[PDB]
Amino acid sequence: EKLGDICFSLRYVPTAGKLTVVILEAKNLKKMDVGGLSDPYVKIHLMQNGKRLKKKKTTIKKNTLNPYYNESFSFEVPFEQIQKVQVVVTVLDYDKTGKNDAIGKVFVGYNSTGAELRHWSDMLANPRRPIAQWHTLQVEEEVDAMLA
Repeated sequence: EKLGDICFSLRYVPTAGKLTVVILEAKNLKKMDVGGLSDPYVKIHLMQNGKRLKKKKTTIKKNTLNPYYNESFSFEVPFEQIQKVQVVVTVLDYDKTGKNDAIGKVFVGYNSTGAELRHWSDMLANPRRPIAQWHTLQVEEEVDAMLA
């Protein structure tokens, strides 16, 4: 079972030092509780130098593998810092009791790779322009090793 895909936009405003992440949609999500309900939400972490700086999260959508969010989040990242930060995007399954299991995650920014690096580079190259892209979710074990 594939993990699924996440669509989000990035926008950077250098003068104000404002980084905006809009969580748009996820699709094809893996069903986490077999025979149960899939209730996805998205977490965003801002990191620098391997440290978690800020956490935000979306609302929870109920009983879907294809949630639509369209929820915007902004971070204060000055222009002398933006090239060294990471933005981690994780889709999780909400449960009222018990740890919420991650479906998968991706990150953009410093040390990112592939399409995530291209997305981030496009944001940096085009101040003030929102750039939306899809990304394939990856198992947390692998992304977390990159981020540690």
